[PDB]
Amino acid sequence: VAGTLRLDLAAYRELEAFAQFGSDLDKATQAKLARGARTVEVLKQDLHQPIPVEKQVLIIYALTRGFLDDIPVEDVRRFEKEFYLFLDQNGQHLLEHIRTTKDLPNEDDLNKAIEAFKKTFVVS
Amino acid sequence: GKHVLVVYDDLSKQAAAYRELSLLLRRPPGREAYPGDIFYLHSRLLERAAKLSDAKGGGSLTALPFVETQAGDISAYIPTNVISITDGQIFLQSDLFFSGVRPAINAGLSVSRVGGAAQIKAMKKVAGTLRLDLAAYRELEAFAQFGSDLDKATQAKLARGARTVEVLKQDLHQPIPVEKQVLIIYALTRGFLDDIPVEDVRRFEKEFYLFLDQNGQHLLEHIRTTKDLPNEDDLNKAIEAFKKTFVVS
Amino acid sequence: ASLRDIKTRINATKKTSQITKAMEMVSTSKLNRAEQNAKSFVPYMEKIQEVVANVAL
Amino acid sequence: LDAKASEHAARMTAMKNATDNANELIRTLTLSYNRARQAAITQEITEIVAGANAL
Amino acid sequence: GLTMAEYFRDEQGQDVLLFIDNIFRFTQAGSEVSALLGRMPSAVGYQPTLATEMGQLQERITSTAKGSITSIQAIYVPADDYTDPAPATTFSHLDATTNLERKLAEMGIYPAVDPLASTSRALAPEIVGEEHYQVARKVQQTLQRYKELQDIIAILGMDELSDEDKLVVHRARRIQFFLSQNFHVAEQFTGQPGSYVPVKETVRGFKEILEGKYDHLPEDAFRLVGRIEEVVEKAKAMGV
Amino acid sequence: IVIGRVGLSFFRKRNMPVILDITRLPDQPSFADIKEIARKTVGLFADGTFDELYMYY
Repeated sequence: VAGTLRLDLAAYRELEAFAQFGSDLDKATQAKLARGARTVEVLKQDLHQPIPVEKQVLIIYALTRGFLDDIPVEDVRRFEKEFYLFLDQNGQHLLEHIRTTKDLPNEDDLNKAIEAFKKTFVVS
Repeated sequence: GKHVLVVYDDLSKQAAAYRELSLLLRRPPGREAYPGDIFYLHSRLLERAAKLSDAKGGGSLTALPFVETQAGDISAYIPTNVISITDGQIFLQSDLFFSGVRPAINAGLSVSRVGGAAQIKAMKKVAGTLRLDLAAYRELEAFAQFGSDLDKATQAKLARGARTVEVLKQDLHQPIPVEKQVLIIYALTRGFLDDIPVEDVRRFEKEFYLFLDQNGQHLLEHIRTTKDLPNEDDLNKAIEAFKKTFVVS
Repeated sequence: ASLRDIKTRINATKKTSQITKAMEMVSTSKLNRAEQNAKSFVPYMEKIQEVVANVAL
Repeated sequence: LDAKASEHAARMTAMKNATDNANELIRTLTLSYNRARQAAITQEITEIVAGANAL
Repeated sequence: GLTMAEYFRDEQGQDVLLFIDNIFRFTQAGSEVSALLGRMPSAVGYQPTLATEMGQLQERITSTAKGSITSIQAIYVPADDYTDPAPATTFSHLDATTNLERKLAEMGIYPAVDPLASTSRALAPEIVGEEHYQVARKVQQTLQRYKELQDIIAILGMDELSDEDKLVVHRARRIQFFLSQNFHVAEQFTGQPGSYVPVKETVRGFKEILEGKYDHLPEDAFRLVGRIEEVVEKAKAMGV
Repeated sequence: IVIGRVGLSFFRKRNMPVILDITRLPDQPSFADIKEIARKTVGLFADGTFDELYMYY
């Protein structure tokens, strides 16, 4: 997932001048800016709050696969925190699979978990 | 118990001579080959100007050191050292000099740390409005030359600011008495110069000085005797009387 | 000049360059769309020109 | 319609000319900056060595 | 002076206010005597023992179990160059830092404290409170965002901007002017007596400004006011 | 008759009379954008107020 994250951040670091210009609809650059803003919001972290790698992988997967697109930028950190709280409650099998095999879990099961959490999440 | 004024015409030349003699005495060099105590030299020189207490006789000594810069680089070693010592500085700029502003005091950068305490009542009263009127005009155009649009109040800021620049101009070897200075600055800051054109402000000032010399002697006497402003109404009427007979062109 | 002054000038010029590049990239697309609008206008102008040239005489 | 097309084309051309001028100015200023940096380093090291060997 | 203060710190267990004037002069004199003492020069003409002397002086000004010494020190920055060795070395010893800017000074804003460069390790949610932390961070973010818009405005004018950054700049000007204050010792300079503002009212006023309760007030009414009622009083006195 | 703010400001800086004007327009105007101004311009010739019309662009 790191390669896709790097590409998404590199696309957004340029075109920063285009924030004000072309505020109207555009087919490509609007999506790049929207993805980059959420990537920047995801990469933020609080002081003395280390995160396990099995949760880092899952949140980066959720960001890169497009599950954060329909969520406002202001709600991204709350979404991440509530997703972490949801993970150790329900996706214990996914977390254990990641911890034991050092590999991504099954794609369909991960997708089902993500939409199941998104149904519960409340957009503000 | 007397009062003295002392002018040091180039402390940069003094520092260069000190560096020369120090290098000839084989003392190790510092920054730009200057000796280590180059700051101490000027601090020792300039700390001897003071205003003595009443117990010491009440005498005073005033110092006006000069420093010459290279292409306006006030960040150099000697200019920085001297700036850090004195109680203020006056910046003269070639850009202002060639644009017609003579003398070329840069009002945005010139500062006096003894401000107000070194002025009479009338000067303190009028310079407060003068400073704001100049600062607003300068900061209006500092951001941009024109801007997207200008208000009628902004046009007024730009007209009276230009008139202040016209008033502050002066020629060589013609000092003006403090009472005439306060009277002309009053006439400006109270809005009597709005109708007078920018190209006629200076001639207005000269003929105004002549008018006060001929007729407004009592106001000058009151100012020079009480150090405070005369009656508002009498001064307003005198300014209006002069403006009645002044000829626009 | 001094190093700090030159560095500040470089930074300001770089910001100006980026702003102008963005404006140019926007204007190119706007011109491309205006050309299509002008193309779309053509047939109505043609028909009205023909009908006027006929009737007005 | 011609007026709008001309306006957009004129904006495009003026902006690209401005960008080219800015790039040329950046190049020249960078050259000046490098020269000043080299001169500063040389002067500093020369002064340090002179002070060191003056002892 | 430090020796006089340490007696009150240790032998009596008092709380001592140690006001030290320009630290830079101590280092400057140390460098002045260095060449005659026979020592080799350093990078910018300073003495080789700059950091050692600085630390030996500064480490004695500390709070212990017997008592606490709090020290406020003015530090000269030569020619506004913050990379100078003496100010650069002084940073390691400080808990809170206040930076003064000539740009703010010339614009007419006093105390001219830089709102972004100034730092303090006491600005934490568990130290000052979550509301205070939120207000401070929001003010800093608003000012930083406004600083960015100035580059665009200087070329394209204000009209080209949208209607949310319009509000951003319109409130950032108010915040920047409200950060000013009239001092008691500035009365000799301005003729206006100073004011004392408690931190609770400071936070309340800044939060209200951020929420837009006084958005209709004129911009110039916020200069040198103090409390949040005083800007309303000034606006009343000068029209709105 | 002026279209756009720049020409309006240029003429108002001098002392030339302006009868009608429109300032803010879409970058891609549609058929009904300047219908009123065009109709009024035609009407000013219709009621004999004008002798002839010249357009510059």
